[PDB]
Amino acid sequence: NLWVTVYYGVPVWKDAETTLFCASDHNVWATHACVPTDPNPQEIHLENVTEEFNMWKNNMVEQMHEDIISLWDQSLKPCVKLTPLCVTLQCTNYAPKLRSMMRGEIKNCSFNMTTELRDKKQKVYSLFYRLDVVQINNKEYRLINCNTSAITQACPKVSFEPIPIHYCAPAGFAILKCKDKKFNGTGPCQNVSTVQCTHGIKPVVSTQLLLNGSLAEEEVIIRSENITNNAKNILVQLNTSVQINCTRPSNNTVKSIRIGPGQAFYYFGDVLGHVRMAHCNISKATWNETLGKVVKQLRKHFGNNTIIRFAQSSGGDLEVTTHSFNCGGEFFYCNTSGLFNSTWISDSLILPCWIKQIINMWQRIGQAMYAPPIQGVIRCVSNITGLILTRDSTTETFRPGGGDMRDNWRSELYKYKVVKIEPLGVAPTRCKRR
Amino acid sequence: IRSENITNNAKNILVQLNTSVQINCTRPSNNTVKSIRIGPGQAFYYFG
Amino acid sequence: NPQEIHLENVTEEFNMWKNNMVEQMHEDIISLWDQSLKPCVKLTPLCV
Amino acid sequence: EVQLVETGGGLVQPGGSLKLSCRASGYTFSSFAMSWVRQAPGKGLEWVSLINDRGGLTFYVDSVKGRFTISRDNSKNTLSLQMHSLRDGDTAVYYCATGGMSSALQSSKYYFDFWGQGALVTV
Amino acid sequence: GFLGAAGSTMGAASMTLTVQARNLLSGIKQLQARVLAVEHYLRDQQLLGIWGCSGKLICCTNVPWNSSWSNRNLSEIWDNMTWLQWDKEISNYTQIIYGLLEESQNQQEKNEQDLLALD
Amino acid sequence: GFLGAAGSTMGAASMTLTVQARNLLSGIKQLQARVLAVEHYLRDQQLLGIWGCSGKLICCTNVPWNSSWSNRNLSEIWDNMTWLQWDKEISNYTQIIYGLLEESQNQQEKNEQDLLALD
Amino acid sequence: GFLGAAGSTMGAASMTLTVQARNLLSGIKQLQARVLAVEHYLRDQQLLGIWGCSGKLICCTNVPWNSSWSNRNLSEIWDNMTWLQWDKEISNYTQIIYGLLEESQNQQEKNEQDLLALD
Ligand SMILES: *[C@@H]1O[C@H](CO)[C@@H](O[C@@H]2O[C@H](CO)[C@@H](O[C@@H]3O[C@H](CO)[C@@H](O)[C@H](O)[C@@H]3O)[C@H](O)[C@H]2NC(C)=O)[C@H](O)[C@H]1NC(C)=O
Ligand SMILES: *[C@@H]1O[C@H](CO)[C@@H](O[C@@H]2O[C@H](CO)[C@@H](O)[C@H](O)[C@H]2NC(C)=O)[C@H](O)[C@H]1NC(C)=O
Ligand SMILES: *[C@@H]1O[C@H](CO)[C@@H](O)[C@H](O)[C@H]1NC(C)=O
Ligand SMILES: *[C@@H]1O[C@H](CO)[C@@H](O)[C@H](O)[C@H]1NC(C)=O
Ligand SMILES: *[C@@H]1O[C@H](CO)[C@@H](O)[C@H](O)[C@H]1NC(C)=O
Ligand SMILES: *[C@@H]1O[C@H](CO)[C@@H](O)[C@H](O)[C@H]1NC(C)=O
Ligand SMILES: *[C@@H]1O[C@H](CO)[C@@H](O)[C@H](O)[C@H]1NC(C)=O
Ligand SMILES: *[C@@H]1O[C@H](CO)[C@@H](O)[C@H](O)[C@H]1NC(C)=O
Ligand SMILES: *[C@@H]1O[C@H](CO)[C@@H](O)[C@H](O)[C@H]1NC(C)=O
Ligand SMILES: *[C@@H]1O[C@H](CO)[C@@H](O)[C@H](O)[C@H]1NC(C)=O
Ligand SMILES: *[C@@H]1O[C@H](CO)[C@@H](O)[C@H](O)[C@H]1NC(C)=O
Ligand SMILES: *[C@@H]1O[C@H](CO)[C@@H](O)[C@H](O)[C@H]1NC(C)=O
Ligand SMILES: *[C@@H]1O[C@H](CO)[C@@H](O)[C@H](O)[C@H]1NC(C)=O
Ligand SMILES: *[C@@H]1O[C@H](CO)[C@@H](O)[C@H](O)[C@H]1NC(C)=O
Ligand SMILES: *[C@@H]1O[C@H](CO)[C@@H](O)[C@H](O)[C@H]1NC(C)=O
Ligand SMILES: *[C@@H]1O[C@H](CO)[C@@H](O)[C@H](O)[C@H]1NC(C)=O
Ligand SMILES: *[C@@H]1O[C@H](CO)[C@@H](O)[C@H](O)[C@H]1NC(C)=O
Ligand SMILES: *[C@@H]1O[C@H](CO)[C@@H](O)[C@H](O)[C@H]1NC(C)=O
Ligand SMILES: *[C@@H]1O[C@H](CO)[C@@H](O)[C@H](O)[C@H]1NC(C)=O
Ligand SMILES: *[C@@H]1O[C@H](CO)[C@@H](O)[C@H](O)[C@H]1NC(C)=O
Ligand SMILES: *[C@@H]1O[C@H](CO)[C@@H](O)[C@H](O)[C@H]1NC(C)=O
Ligand SMILES: *[C@@H]1O[C@H](CO)[C@@H](O)[C@H](O)[C@H]1NC(C)=O
Ligand SMILES: *[C@@H]1O[C@H](CO)[C@@H](O)[C@H](O)[C@H]1NC(C)=O
Repeated sequence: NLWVTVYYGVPVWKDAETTLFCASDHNVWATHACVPTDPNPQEIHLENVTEEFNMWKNNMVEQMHEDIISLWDQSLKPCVKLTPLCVTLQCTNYAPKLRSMMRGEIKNCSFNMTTELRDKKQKVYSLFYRLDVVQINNKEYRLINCNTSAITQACPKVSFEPIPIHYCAPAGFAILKCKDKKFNGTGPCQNVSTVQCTHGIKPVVSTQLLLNGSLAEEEVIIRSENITNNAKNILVQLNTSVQINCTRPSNNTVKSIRIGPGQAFYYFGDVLGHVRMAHCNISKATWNETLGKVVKQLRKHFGNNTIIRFAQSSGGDLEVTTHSFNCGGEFFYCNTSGLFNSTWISDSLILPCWIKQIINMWQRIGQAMYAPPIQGVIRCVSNITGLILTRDSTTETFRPGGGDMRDNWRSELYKYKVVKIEPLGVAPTRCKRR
Repeated sequence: IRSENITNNAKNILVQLNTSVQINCTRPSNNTVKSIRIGPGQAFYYFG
Repeated sequence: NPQEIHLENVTEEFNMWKNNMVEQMHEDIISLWDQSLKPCVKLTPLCV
Repeated sequence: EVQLVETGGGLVQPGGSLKLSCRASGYTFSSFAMSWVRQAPGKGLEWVSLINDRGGLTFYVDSVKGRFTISRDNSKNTLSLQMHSLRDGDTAVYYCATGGMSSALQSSKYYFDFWGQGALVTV
Repeated sequence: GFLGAAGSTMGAASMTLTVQARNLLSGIKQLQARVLAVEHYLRDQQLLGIWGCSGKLICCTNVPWNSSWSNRNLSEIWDNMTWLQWDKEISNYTQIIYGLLEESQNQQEKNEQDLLALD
Repeated sequence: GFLGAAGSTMGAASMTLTVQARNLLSGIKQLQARVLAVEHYLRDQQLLGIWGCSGKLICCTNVPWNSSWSNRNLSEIWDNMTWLQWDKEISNYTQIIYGLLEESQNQQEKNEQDLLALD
Repeated sequence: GFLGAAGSTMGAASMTLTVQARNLLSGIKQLQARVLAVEHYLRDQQLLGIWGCSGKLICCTNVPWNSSWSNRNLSEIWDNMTWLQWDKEISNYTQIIYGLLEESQNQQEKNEQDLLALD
């Protein structure tokens, strides 16, 4: 003899996909539309609540990807569009005074650029990296993108430095944070807590190696959608960071010319001192220990008596064959073949790096950006907090892979799930309406 | 036959048929289409 | 015929230099000006 | 086991006041409704008052609505009753009882599960 | 705290209804999210109003429990079960219950109108 | 008229509550303003609902006045004071009062549920 | 079904009020349409609240029928007339009725407050 009683405000929630708000504490990522963060955010532990998570079906990754691309494009829109730069270049090798086994990496290109008035042209001598030009057939060159896309110049006043971005639930929704140590990105999570916003996630854009991210609480964690499927990427989250010191040692001098009313073109003018190659320093012992830990964790899935071999990326665009990253305002492409070249059976390392000014990001074709050169010598120190690996028999072979930015977000968003609150419910009580 | 004002010559008359009339329309010439690049990322398609 | 209601015995402290209606009017006037100019001839060829 | 132990007064002149205090153990006090049931020395028993598990609701027999107040302190595991204007017809043994009501989300009671030993109130 | 009772029993969680009720309401994509959140909130409030529960968080009704929906004891539901488990167990019966609640309130409104019509 | 009672006493102004209640509700920037105005309105209606005042403009409650919040006489508040002055005097106590009102209604809802459970 | 009673008598149509009530709520141009639809819904709910009808679909009041608004018999209105015809016949009197309903509820709220003030 029980009756239906209606309850509103019950702690019941169903998985849902919604739009999250942006919050943050010139900069390409800083946005005036992001709400100031909570000076002391509340986190509520949900005792005795088990929630099934799946980081590869987490729609927060797709929103972050869309928001990062949208902010990038909005930043580039109010900037100089270098349409006049797709001209025939007449290039010679930079040829510095001293011999340096890097001849031809920097070219001294002469071209006729536009100016403030449409009846005059200005002869310009600019330095370009070898990777930014192709030969037409002094030799004639064109920019790599004049065949595919127009150049939008990034504004020199807007920094590319990643800043933390917090994603906050809209009212009616909640974000569940896993907090289950050694959680592998899928399955039941027993330490679930409710948060108003995510932690601060830096929009670090890199391939192969994950920089300035979160670290594992106790052990290296290997996460994959399907560990046996060779077409899926493996995200390795480290418990200890590996410090990487990357520099652009050449003292590049930046020059600027006016190309139209209100428009100026910034270009690599000269090199002071000697030409020196960009490079990254990784401690050899630390990396060797890091790989030993990764191999142990991989053996847990692939077999205690198998052989794990690391090798360089087999091919594709430089974006995916090298470790792409941006620090100091410059875009670096580091080989990494010295880090993944070993077979694991039952003082410092230096990585050569190339720098590019014409960057095609977010694997898009048709929208190229020109990164202005940064005056002086630049150096950055960052933490390697995770790896991206792919897999190709007793011996298994792993390669850096990478290139899909969604996986970089996944390495931070794997702990969060968005749920819709369903405040209505009914239950039988001994309670009859009058 | 539908019109806003049937007696007003300035208004159109819309005639809705109860049976359709089949119309077979063609461009019988075997036109060959060519394409040239006119700028970075831009191509012009023309009747070749 | 807009309504105006006198508030008898109400004293309110005003400050015209902290009045956010000025900033909105400034933004709206600039926005309308720019919207009006957008669909108009851009005289790029005149810088000769 | 479950035990209810009454503490209270003795002989009080007609028209005065007396308060009983009943301690309980062996069960969660806050999970059960409590009642007081009265038995005159030569009669059977009658219900006098009922209090909910939380203490918010109290019910009384019409003849005692203006004289008796029932209250409960769930932190002290104590059920007390206070009576004023003690009439000659109110002399009796007053028993604590556990049961008699439940708060909608529990199975029905409408009976008394546990009894104390009884305080004797005389006039 | 908000949803802190999610792992608690239905009885214990029924005492925190105002925490979630308060937290439910608390460019184009964000406006769509806010308008949709408001529409959802209003749909739930309208649905409570249709049932005669417009001002209550705990609203008792005149619809009996069929026992086919769930044949569990009150102690099994209120003391040994959470709201997430309960919601999962009867997720296939909420439209039947909602329909019965709407019909029952419509009958109640007609009965109240007729009782008020007695001079 | 709208806000015409703002300079009047609290008693006199309490008789015009429907004028302001009606007037409260009556591209991107304007949509944000309208959505926010709706969210504010709904927050106030939800808050009244939490207190059991969902359908009333003048709603009496079971929360006693502490006298620490204000030790003024009823004539001082209702005959010799305006709502703006009153709001200023207790602006530091409205969260305490709101919390007490929410707790009191939660207790009332549980008591009503238990009273309805008596066969 | 939604509006299926539109051609039915007022009596028959009064039994389907929840169908339309549920259906009423169910880039820039669409957001404006949705925000306006919400504002209209809330204006109607606020207006019912002002009259003391916040939780009812059929709400009886204390305002007498003047007979100048319509001198028809109850059978003529409820059995021989539809809601569209009725709405047309009194379209010139709805503001008078709404004003009287608001005044009557304001008087009722003051009377309830004074009755609750009797110790
Ligand atoms: C990972 O995080 C570290 C630390 O936040 C990043 O290194 C930092 O990068 C910024 C921007 O390049 C440096 O600021 C610069 O400092 C020089 C100092 O002379 C100044 O001239 C510049 O104008 C600018 O202020 C900052 O010092 C540097 N910190 C350290 C410790 O090196 C790193 O870049 C991040 N990794 C990635 C991939 O973004
Ligand atoms: C790019 O090449 C031009 C031409 O070879 C360089 O300009 C010459 O610089 C030398 C420096 O000793 C002068 O003697 C010549 O008279 C210059 N000729 C012209 C036409 O300018 C220019 O310096 C080179 N750019 C860089 C950065 O090395
Ligand atoms: C620039 O234009 C002149 C003609 O005015 C031409 O002779 C010269 O070769 C051009 N320079 C380059 C680098 O194409
Ligand atoms: C030019 O673009 C085509 C596709 O449009 C591409 O296949 C080709 O490789 C590009 N040229 C160079 C030198 O990369
Ligand atoms: C859940 O959190 C508690 C906190 O003390 C911890 O002891 C427990 O190990 C956590 N669960 C898992 C699976 O780690
Ligand atoms: C790198 O890790 C160390 C570990 O203590 C931390 O102190 C440092 O701030 C980290 N740096 C970055 C850029 O995350
Ligand atoms: C990191 O993880 C390895 C296992 O992969 C473990 O042996 C090591 O102690 C851990 N170190 C820290 C600092 O957590
Ligand atoms: C992650 O853990 C779950 C635990 O149920 C397991 O089923 C799944 O296969 C694991 N995946 C990987 C890549 O280790
Ligand atoms: C995972 O990959 C294996 C092949 O290695 C395939 O047979 C299996 O169906 C895949 N499972 C999923 C869930 O993708
Ligand atoms: C780079 O060259 C500039 C030239 O003015 C000089 O001031 C600066 O100190 C140099 N920096 C380094 C690191 O050589
Ligand atoms: C990076 O630079 C700092 C500067 O003090 C140095 O202490 C650290 O050892 C360097 N790391 C590597 C891997 O070279
Ligand atoms: C370190 O390098 C040596 C090189 O011989 C290798 O044998 C060893 O497995 C590596 N890892 C550790 C943890 O020593
Ligand atoms: C691999 O070694 C670990 C060491 O603890 C052991 O627990 C695990 O069962 C071993 N697996 C196999 C397949 O031998
Ligand atoms: C990295 O260095 C090795 C050295 O043999 C070379 O074969 C490889 O092509 C280099 N990687 C890239 C991307 O150039
Ligand atoms: C359409 O029908 C109506 C019927 O009232 C008639 O008044 C009107 O003139 C007609 N129009 C045409 C164009 O036939
Ligand atoms: C229709 O047209 C006639 C002229 O043919 C004109 O006299 C009449 O007023 C028009 N009526 C309307 C409604 O336009
Ligand atoms: C049109 O010409 C093309 C030329 O390759 C031929 O393949 C095609 O069949 C021709 N179609 C007709 C309808 O003549
Ligand atoms: C979780 O379960 C334990 C079981 O001992 C219980 O004591 C605790 O109250 C539960 N937590 C909540 C929030 O109900
Ligand atoms: C209970 O549900 C079953 C299945 O829908 C139905 O056949 C039965 O008539 C229902 N009983 C009551 C009393 O509603
Ligand atoms: C304003 O104050 C005067 C004082 O004489 C009073 O008569 C009048 O009613 C007040 N106005 C209002 C709107 O209450
Ligand atoms: C009145 O307020 C004071 C200060 O907050 C507090 O100490 C006191 O207990 C309150 N009294 C009541 C009856 O709420
Ligand atoms: C329409 O009118 C007919 C008249 O015979 C009546 O029988 C029927 O019920 C009416 N329809 C509705 C929906 O009321
Ligand atoms: C009825 O309406 C008329 C016209 O507005 C008005 O003069 C009359 O006083 C009204 N009677 C009542 C009782 O409201």
